[PDB]
Formats: sequence, structure tokens, C-alpha cells
Amino acid sequence: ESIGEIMGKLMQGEIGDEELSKRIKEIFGKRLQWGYKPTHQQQLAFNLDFIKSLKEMDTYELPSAFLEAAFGKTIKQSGCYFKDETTTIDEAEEASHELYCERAQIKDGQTVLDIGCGQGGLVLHIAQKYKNCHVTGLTNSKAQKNYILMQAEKLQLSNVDVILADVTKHESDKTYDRILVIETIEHMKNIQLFMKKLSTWMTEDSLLFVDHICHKTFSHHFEAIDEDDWYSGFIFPKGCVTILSASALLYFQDDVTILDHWVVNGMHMARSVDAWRKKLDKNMELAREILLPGLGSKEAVNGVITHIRTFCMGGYEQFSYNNGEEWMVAQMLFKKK
Amino acid sequence: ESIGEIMGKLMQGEIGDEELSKRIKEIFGKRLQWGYKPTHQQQLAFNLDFIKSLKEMDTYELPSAFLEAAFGKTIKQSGCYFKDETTTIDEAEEASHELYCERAQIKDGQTVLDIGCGQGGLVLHIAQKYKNCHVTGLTNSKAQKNYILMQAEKLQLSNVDVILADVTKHESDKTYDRILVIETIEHMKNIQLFMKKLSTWMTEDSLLFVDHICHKTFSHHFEAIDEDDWYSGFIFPKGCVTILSASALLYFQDDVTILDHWVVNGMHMARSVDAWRKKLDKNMELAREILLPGLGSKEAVNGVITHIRTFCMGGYEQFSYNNGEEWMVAQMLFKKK
Ligand SMILES: C[S@@+](CC[C@H](N)C(=O)[O-])C[C@H]1O[C@@H](n2cnc3c(N)ncnc32)[C@H](O)[C@@H]1O
Ligand SMILES: C[S@@+](CC[C@H](N)C(=O)[O-])C[C@H]1O[C@@H](n2cnc3c(N)ncnc32)[C@H](O)[C@@H]1O
Repeated sequence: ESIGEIMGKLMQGEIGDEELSKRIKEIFGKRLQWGYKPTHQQQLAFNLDFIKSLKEMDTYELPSAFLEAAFGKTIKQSGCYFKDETTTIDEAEEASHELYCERAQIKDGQTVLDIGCGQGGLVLHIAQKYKNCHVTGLTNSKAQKNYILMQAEKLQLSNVDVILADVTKHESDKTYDRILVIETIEHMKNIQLFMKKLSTWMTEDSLLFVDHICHKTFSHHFEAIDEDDWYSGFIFPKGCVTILSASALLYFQDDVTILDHWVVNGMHMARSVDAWRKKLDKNMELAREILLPGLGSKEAVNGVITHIRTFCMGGYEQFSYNNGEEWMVAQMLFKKK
Repeated sequence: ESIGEIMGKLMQGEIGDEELSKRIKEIFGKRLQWGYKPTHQQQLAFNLDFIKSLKEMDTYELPSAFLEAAFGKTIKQSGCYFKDETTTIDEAEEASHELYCERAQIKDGQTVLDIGCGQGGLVLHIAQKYKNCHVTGLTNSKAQKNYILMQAEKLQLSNVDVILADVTKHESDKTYDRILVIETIEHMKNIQLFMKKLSTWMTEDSLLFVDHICHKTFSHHFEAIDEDDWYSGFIFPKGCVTILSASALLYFQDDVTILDHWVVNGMHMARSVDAWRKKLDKNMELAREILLPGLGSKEAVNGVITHIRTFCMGGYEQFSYNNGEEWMVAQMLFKKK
């Protein structure tokens, strides 16, 4: 069977969930074979080759109504935290926001910058919880900026601003007590330059908190290993996402210094994408109606839905692999050098 | 059975090699159970607790004739490198010296400092290979200084000096192009202060190369877990040796920045201690004769020999565990911040 044949059946809804999960699990299984080496000597050789390679490098948006139908209350687009099997996505968003506040040592009165803030759930959480904080979200999306500002207005929050910028091009002398990067570093083409830039927005009193999807042992770009992987390039059509190992950022301490380091087991991410998948499925009719005017045809709507749903189904297999002990979430706390 | 009972039988030579190896292997097996955690989340919690704990902290010598009877030609007292099963200890010393020169990027004309240089094998190797290098060994032993200076004289080397100092107390404004630390960091009570001090002896052009015994996954002090471990406190009577994880020094980048990172599989160390054990056994009669005047009695001689021989037997079990994939040697290359 060819890529086109599997892709044809997928877009027509001919692949059942059981087969779909099985196919994507097998693709990730092959990535594990690719990444694990027989000795720690070889593992470190492999890992350092990847780290060295990184140091040499360098219109359409979904309507808010659709995003509200698929994601949780604050439209968090990152791994959440589930205390219980019955923890709801809304509760899991709040729990994850609270976890970031604890680990980033957020205190009332601080200036806070959230880089790649998305729909601003964390920005709004900190602003509401800590009235004397000033909280700045930075996003490259005008729609996202507008969404956050509307929400801040509705919530009577007067301590929020949003910078509309590509972070890689943003120039400022402004510094912040706290810089947060929640599942945004994965999209950075030049990590060393990114960390350098962030350090210039810090004083000696500042802390930097990074949360990123990882594998516990090795790093990889999110891409097809071989011609049998129809999945990776379907989810991310460009070579834009890097999955760092849980320890990869320890080698990016030119300009910042590590203070603490954690991982959150992959079942939390698994439960996050599962919740999004189930909510989308529940609101399927409504989602199709929302997307129709902006996409022009039912076929274009089906394609967008298939893409997001498959992202969740595949994400589930990736992060649930070996009870969350392969792909997971890494977190690190840094000070300036 | 008690500690004293096993220790009594050991000192009397009543424990055969098979039983001795079995007993020490079991002690190290229990250390593995202690160190491995069920999830990477728990592993990192455990590892960071250890790293944080480190950041809060802080007459008799063996005659050269005995050392020559037990160790290889240059009396190297660190893991060596064995290309073949039939590689001799002398060849393995030279191979390891060459490996350090390659990985530390030693070039003719550089100033080189070797911290805790021991009997000076590496100092003498670099001095002979690179005539325009000036090579300084630093050791806390007057006997070692005298040995190195005699060897340099015999070898017609004019580019060697030795500093007699406790490195933790040594104060100087002198800087070096290359600083080498070969299995000495294990003895440092305050690692953060140690790395800070080393950085002050570096310029922007300098490199620092550290080689240390490690476990691939976790860190531990070389000490008894429980009352059943007669071995650890017999080998090192004080709490003076720390076995860092293969990645532990990545968290000590306040003052230096990582450039490269390797491990050497534990079978190389295993073959090193095996070679020392076998050479001591071959030269047993001679060793007893050498040690007798300085120790006063045959019983005191037996005790010293038992200690060193057991060190080798135990070291073999430790480093050969799972074909060298538990305890091994970590190497790191740094520049100044
Ligand atoms: C997976 S999301 C996470 C968003 C948010 N932090 C959260 O937890 O919900 C990654 C975000 O990074 C943003 N992003 C990617 N590249 C960027 C850039 N160069 N400048 C600013 N934002 C960027 C994306 O638009 C996206 O909103
Ligand atoms: C295992 S040996 C390695 C010696 C040598 N680098 C080699 O590879 O053969 C560790 C050395 O560090 C030395 N050492 C320990 N503490 C020291 C200190 N505070 N100052 C200087 N040397 C020290 C010990 O005396 C010992 O020679």
C-alpha cells in the first residue's frame, strides 16, 4: 500500500479508530527503534550529534467558536495535568496553570512575559490570581491578541497587555521578572539564539521557565523516518517541530543557568489530546457548521476536522506509549548567567 | 553473619575469589535498586535532590616500588582504554592518554594544567608528545611531585613543572590554555566552588576537560546503604568519594559552558582494575617484601594488600555490571562562560 492509498481512506473516514491507532502506534514504535542505542556511549554520541546540528542551524486560522468546541474553557493548546481519571479538561487546564505558577515561582507584583501565549489561558490565569502582577502575552497571531484582549475586558482585568510579534524578530530593551515558554520552544528554528534573546530580557533577579514536549532519552525532528510514515508530514507539513530529549536544553546554558528540572509523565498529555478528541466528536455537527463559511465547502471542512482529529488520535498513541514513559513533557527553570 | 565476621574471614584470606565477587556484586545490585526509579518523573526528582544537596555542602603513602609492581608503566590510577582483549595495561594507559589528548583538543604550544595529576603519566605523555607545550601537574602529595620531577629528568623533559597544593586551597592569577581533571572531581567536597575556581584559571580561549567515574542514570556517594555492606566503608573509610551520574555536571554550568559530552563503557575500567589485580597477584612475594620495612609487620602488609586487592575485585564487579552499562566513565569538555 502507498501513502496516497492510506491518505485516501483516512480522508474518506474508511479507517476505523482501532486500525488508525494501531497504524500510528507502529510509526512511533519505529521512531523508538531509531532513537534508542545499544550502549550509553552510543546514546550520547547520537544525542550530541543532534545537539551540535541544532547549533549550526539558521494565512488561514481556525475561528474562535471552533476552538471553543474542541479545546477546554481557556483553549489551552499544550499538555494539561490530570489528578484523576475523571478530571475534566477544564479542571486539567487550571491544574496545569497552577503547576506552572508554582514551578516558575510566580509571586504577586512581578512582571511576567508569556512567549507564544496562544489563546492566553496562562496570561489570564496569572493576571486574575495576582492583581499586582503585570502580565504580557507575546503571540504572532493577530486573532489571538484580539481574543486575549476581549477576554481580559470581559474578566475586568486591567493588568494585561499583548505584544503582536514573531519572537525571533522582536527587539526590545524591556526586562521581566518572569519569562514563561509553554510548548513554544518546539517551534524555534534557532534555540541558542532564542535562549540568548530571552536572557537579554532578564535581569539578575529574573527566572525563565520552559515547558516542552520531549522524549525521555533522545531528540528528533517531527518528520517521517521512511516512506511508510504518512502521519508525521500530514500533521506538520513543514519541518517546523523539534522534539528535544528531556535533557537537551541542559546543553543550551551559554546565556542562562539551570536551577531545577522536571518531567511530567506522558499520560497527562495523552489525557489532554483524548479530551480534545472526545469533545470534538461530541460537537462534530456544530464544528462542521462553524467551519463551513470560512472554508467554502463541506470537503474542505472534513479535511480540517480529519487533520485535527488525527492529531489527537496520533498524539494519544505517542504520549501513552509504555504508560507515558517514552514521550512526555519536560520542564526547566533557569536564571540569567 | 555480622560485618566483623565477614571482615575477619576476608583479612585471613578465607573468602575465595568466587564468593568475594558474588558478595560485592550483590552489594552493587542493591545500589542499582536504590538508584533506579519507576518513572522518569521520579528519576529526575531523585537526581535533582542529589544535585541540590551538593550545592549546599561546604600521612602514610605507598612506596613507588610497590605502585610499580601493581599498576602499569606510568602508574596511571584511573580508567584506561582497551582496544583488544589482549591489550596490555601499558598499552591501555597510552591509549587512554591519547584519548584525553584528542578529546581535550591538545595542540603543541599550549599551557596545560593537570589537576590531581597523581604519578604524572598524562603530564609526562603531553610533555613528550608536544615539546612546545608547557605542562603543569598539580598534586597534594610531595612524594608524587618528587616522582614526576625525577621521571621528567630521566626522560629529558624540560617543559614540566609541579605545583604541590590542595587544589581547594590553591590561589593563583595564572591561566592555562587547557585544564584536565582525570578522576579527581570525585574527591571534591564542593563541586560548584571547584568549577568556579577552575574558570578563574581559564581565559576565553581555554578548554576544560573532566573525566569522572559515573553511573549512567543516577548519582550516589560511595558509602554503605545498609549494615550488610561491609565493602564501601572498607574501601573508602571516609565519606570522600562521590559517584556523579553521567549527566550531573551539566547542572554545574554557572561558570563554564558545555561543548561536548561522552561516556566510555565500564568494561574499560573493569579491564583496568583486573589488570592491576592480576599484576599484584603475579608480584605478590615482591610486593610483600617492598611493604614490610614501611609498615612494621607482615600483618600490616597483609592488610594493605587485602585492601588494594579487594578494591580491584570489587571495582571489577561494579564496572563490569551488565557488560559495562551501569557504572562507567563520563567525559565532558567545557569553555569558560
Ligand atoms: C503549542 S502552542 C502553545 C500556546 C500556549 N503557550 C499554550 O500553552 O496554550 C505554541 C504557540 O507558539 C506560537 N508561535 C510559534 N512560533 C512563534 C513565533 N516565532 N513568535 C511568536 N509565537 C510563536 C504558535 O502560534 C502557538 O500559539
Ligand atoms: C584517582 S586519582 C587520579 C590521578 C591521576 N589523574 C590519574 O589519572 O592517574 C585522584 C587524584 O586526586 C588527588 N587529589 C584528591 N584531592 C585532592 C586535592 N584537594 N588537591 C589536589 N589533589 C587531590 C589524589 O591524591 C589522587 O592522586
